[PDB]
Amino acid sequence: MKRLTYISKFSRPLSGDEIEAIGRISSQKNQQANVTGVLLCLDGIFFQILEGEAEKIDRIYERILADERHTDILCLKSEVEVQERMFPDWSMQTINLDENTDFLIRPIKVLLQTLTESHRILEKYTQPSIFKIISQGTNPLNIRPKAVEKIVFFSDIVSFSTFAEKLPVEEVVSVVNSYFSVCTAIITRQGGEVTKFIGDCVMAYFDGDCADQAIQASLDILMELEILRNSAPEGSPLRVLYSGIGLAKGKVIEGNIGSELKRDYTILGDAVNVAARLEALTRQLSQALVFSSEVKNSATKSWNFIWLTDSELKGKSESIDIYSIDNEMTRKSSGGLEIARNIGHYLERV
Amino acid sequence: MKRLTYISKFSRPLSGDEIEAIGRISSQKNQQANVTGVLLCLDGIFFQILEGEAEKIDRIYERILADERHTDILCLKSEVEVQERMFPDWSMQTINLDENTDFLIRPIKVLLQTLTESHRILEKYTQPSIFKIISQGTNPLNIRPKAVEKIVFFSDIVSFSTFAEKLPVEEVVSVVNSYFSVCTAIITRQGGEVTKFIGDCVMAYFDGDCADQAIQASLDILMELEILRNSAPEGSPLRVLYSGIGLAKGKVIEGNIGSELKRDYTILGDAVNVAARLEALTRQLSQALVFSSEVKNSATKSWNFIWLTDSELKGKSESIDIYSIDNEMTRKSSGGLEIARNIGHYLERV
Ligand SMILES: Cc1cc2nc3c(=O)[nH]c(=O)nc-3n(C[C@H](O)[C@H](O)[C@H](O)COP(=O)(O)O)c2cc1C
Ligand SMILES: Cc1cc2nc3c(=O)[nH]c(=O)nc-3n(C[C@H](O)[C@H](O)[C@H](O)COP(=O)(O)O)c2cc1C
Repeated sequence: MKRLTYISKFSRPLSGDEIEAIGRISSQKNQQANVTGVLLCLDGIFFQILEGEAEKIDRIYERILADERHTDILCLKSEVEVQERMFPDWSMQTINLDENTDFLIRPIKVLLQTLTESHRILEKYTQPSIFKIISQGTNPLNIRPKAVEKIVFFSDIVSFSTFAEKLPVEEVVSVVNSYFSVCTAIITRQGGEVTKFIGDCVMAYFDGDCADQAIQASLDILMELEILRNSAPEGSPLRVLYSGIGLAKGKVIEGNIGSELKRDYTILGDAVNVAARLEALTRQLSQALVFSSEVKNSATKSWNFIWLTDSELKGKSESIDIYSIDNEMTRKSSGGLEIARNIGHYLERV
Repeated sequence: MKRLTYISKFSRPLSGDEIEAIGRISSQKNQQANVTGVLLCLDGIFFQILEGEAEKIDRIYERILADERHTDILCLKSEVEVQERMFPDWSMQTINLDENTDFLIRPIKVLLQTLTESHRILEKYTQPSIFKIISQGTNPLNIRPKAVEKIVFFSDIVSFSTFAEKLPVEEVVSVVNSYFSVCTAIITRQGGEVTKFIGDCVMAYFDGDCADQAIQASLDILMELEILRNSAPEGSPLRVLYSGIGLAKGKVIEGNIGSELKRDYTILGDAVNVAARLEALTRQLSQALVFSSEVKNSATKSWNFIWLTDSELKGKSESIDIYSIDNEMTRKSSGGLEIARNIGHYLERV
């Protein structure tokens, strides 16, 4: 059997009518599916444990995930090898702690709420991969390191130092966070993982057989930033927000890396350095998107590849053939590298 | 008034004798201090809320922090402007959920435990600064960005690519994590903050008037790594673990930086780039510790400074005078840069 524990937030205030309507329908449908567990609600927060056959649990959770009556749904625990139920006589008992006034309940209710609020804070500072791993039924702390082929993605804001020199601190942070949000949304949708931000740089990766998705993600980012630039208000710093992007491919180490008290689930390897070094060359090469021949050859779609140069850095003493893709979007984005050389006056005036 | 909520783990199994001994003494001392609240215990976990006058709360918490009967003590919430108690008739009521069997308690007990276990996982992936901010009574999500003078620290492992080429993946990760742990312990003790790991690199910062502590932290790291190298088993990769370090000083932006779902409380600015670029020069300059004249002049202690070079990168088109400190430890660590040029055979044989 499978047992799923999640928490969620009310999308909007819910009356007593609606709360017991949820319990009513949930209990009837879980009875049919031989699913048991408990649904708790407290100050506009839901907690639910559900247990039963994995296929039935997944289909129920799928409906729960689509229910517009709550949001911020976060699976805290997925157990996929359960052989004894924890709540057998209870298709879906519902408990409302708001209407509860019992003696020892008052301190436990406060603790539940404070734990949940603290957990919601830490979620905002936690890599998305950690919650994905948890939702697959794995404790991330017990993942052992492995060598894995990845496509590594590195991007940054062109002429970012001009933004920091010219704009108030709150506007600098607004620009960087807008950029990070654009990149993160598209990378994640294309099946990649944003693993680190450093300064105004994004580091991300894709499965090693997903060069096509990494390339498409990169082109979509350039496309989204074009929409952002040309839709921004007159005088907005967003009108001169341009990105450089570099991709590389290689065997890296994936796992928990860090100090005793603080680690990241992330990657380590030469392809990280290569992606960052390629991304740095975007200005010299006058191309917003650059990538290695290994990425080029790994792709299976008929992209309009253009050879740029044979270049070296390192280290390992081997030259690297560097490519881009030639289309209207990359030409426009590459012209943006030139525009961004002289945005100081424009930014001085926001 | 102040109200403090924390969680902790039993250091070792505790009997019923010891649990109520804690409640007994806690209630008597809190009665004296006019402190109220509740202490809960569940499967070897403590939860406590304490409220009263700030000075009395801090002294009680100080004793609690030193009590060897629990560990992993983590403050989840500090409220410093409380004007109404939450548990007035209760100097220190103790509730034991293990011995509890009530009806609606069983699901809430399970939820408490699952929330706590999940919270303990996220703690391991959370920057230390976030818990410090929380313990000072501030929600980190509501900190606005500010310009601040910092000393920025950047360090990495010399010839790290050789480690990755020669060692099994689990040993590579063991080495990097050992290094990260050494740096993080010393930086934190010296009043700095480790804010980011990237590859085998540590990025950290200190208050802008703390160049002396940043320099001392750097020298202590070199000292600790010497002890690590010369105490490691025969053939251990740790015997050839060397670091480079660079320090810079400048006005940076500090705040919440990232995407909508994932941010870091960290810094952004030119001094981050300068520290990393200086750290990269350690090999060319044959010096394990390098820093800018701005760091040198900001220090007030009579360090044995040595001028190394007048160098440029960027960007901003200004040359930077680069210094180190000349003592036995830096000379030994700098000779290690040379040794690390040719550790491939040594590492091939572990
Ligand atoms: C907090 C919450 C918990 C829910 N729990 C369950 C559940 O345990 N089982 C279930 O079948 N539906 C549950 N639902 C409702 C589903 O989202 C959905 O409304 C219903 O199952 C779909 O019924 P349908 O087959 O007509 O589409 C829950 C909804 C909410 C808001
Ligand atoms: C889980 C736990 C909770 C505690 N809570 C309190 C408390 O609320 N108030 C208190 O005075 N001591 C509390 N203590 C005990 C203190 O750590 C310490 O033993 C005692 O207060 C010191 O007494 P002293 O003045 O003789 O040094 C707690 C201990 C543990 C393990």
